[PDB]
Amino acid sequence: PMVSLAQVRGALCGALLGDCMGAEFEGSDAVELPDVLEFVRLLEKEKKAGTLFYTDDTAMTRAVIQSLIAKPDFDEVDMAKRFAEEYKKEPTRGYGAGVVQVFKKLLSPKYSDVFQPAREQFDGKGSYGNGGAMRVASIALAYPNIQDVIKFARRSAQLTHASPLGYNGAILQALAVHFALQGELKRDTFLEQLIGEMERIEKLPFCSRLKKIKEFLASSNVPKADIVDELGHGIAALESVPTAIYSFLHCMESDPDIPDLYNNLQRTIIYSISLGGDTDTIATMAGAIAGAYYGMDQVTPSWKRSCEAIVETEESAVKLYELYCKQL
Ligand SMILES: CO[C@H]1O[C@H](COP(=O)(O)OP(=O)(O)OC[C@H]2O[C@@H](n3cnc4c(N)ncnc43)[C@H](O)[C@@H]2O)[C@@H](O)[C@H]1O
Ligand SMILES: [Mg+2]
Ligand SMILES: [Mg+2]
Repeated sequence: PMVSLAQVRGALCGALLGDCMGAEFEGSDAVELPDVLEFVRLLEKEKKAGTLFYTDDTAMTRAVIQSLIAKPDFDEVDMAKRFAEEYKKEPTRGYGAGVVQVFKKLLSPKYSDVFQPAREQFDGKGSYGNGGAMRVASIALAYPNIQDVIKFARRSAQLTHASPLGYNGAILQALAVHFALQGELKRDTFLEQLIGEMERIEKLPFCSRLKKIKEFLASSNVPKADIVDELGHGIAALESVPTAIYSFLHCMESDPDIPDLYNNLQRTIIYSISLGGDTDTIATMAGAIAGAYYGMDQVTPSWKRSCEAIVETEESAVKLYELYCKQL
């Protein structure tokens, strides 16, 4: 049962890789698997280290981590402060057009309720973007109890994403990492775990997305086009978090298009990015799930050395592991 440092480090490094590599194709509407496979080859031969920069996905991931270390019992005010101060420090990391206002509002003295800026988004409807899920992995790595994972995924997500679609997307991504983490579950048990939890929480949309995943996994050679059409590859959590989960699950086996000299974590990241659209966020999420599942053994030296801040990430993984051991 017990989660290893290799799993915590794997998840965080998987998350970093997915963001840094996915970022190179973000928003390019026609992205082809051939471009990704050529990208990876170039990457492996780069002489200089640290050439791939992380984006807001990692900036927000680090703020989550720093809040949990400072306030292990979960302090949404501390976390809110860290999101806003990181934005203020490095505003060009690639934040969504909507979420900038929450950070600007949190930095002002006008709000005492840290959830209120998020409540105000889109004419009071709140954001359904995937920004809550892109950064949420560390909750499942820090809190062994699945209920803490659910409630803290929601509250952390709700700092910016007040639509149920946003925060239920965050809960689902946290759950996927949570269940990926405990053992090496089989595809069917993992999905059964996920379908069961989301039924309770719903996020209805996400539940039926999980059903579509079951169907797809029961087929072979499903074209990208069917996955993009049915699961999505968009900015919305509904159109990215299930897609991240599918990429992970699919790449548990050989994909005929990806050379099988790439390991599962590499395949997952490669496959994820090939879906196009919001490539940095879908890959960071799929990479977190795969990293938690397969661990650091599949985070290869040549891949990880190419990301900005890999060392700080590895360090932060050690501190997350120590805080996971404190909760046991
Ligand atoms: C560079 O890629 C970055 O954006 C990705 C997402 O990040 P985010 O979710 O943190 O940001 P935001 O909360 O701003 O929602 C993002 C955008 O979704 C749209 N939108 C959402 N709900 C909406 C709603 N109810 N009505 C109308 N429009 C809505 C808006 O166009 C909004 O501007 C991530 O991959 C990140 O790095
Ligand atoms: Mg990004
Ligand atoms: Mg993005």
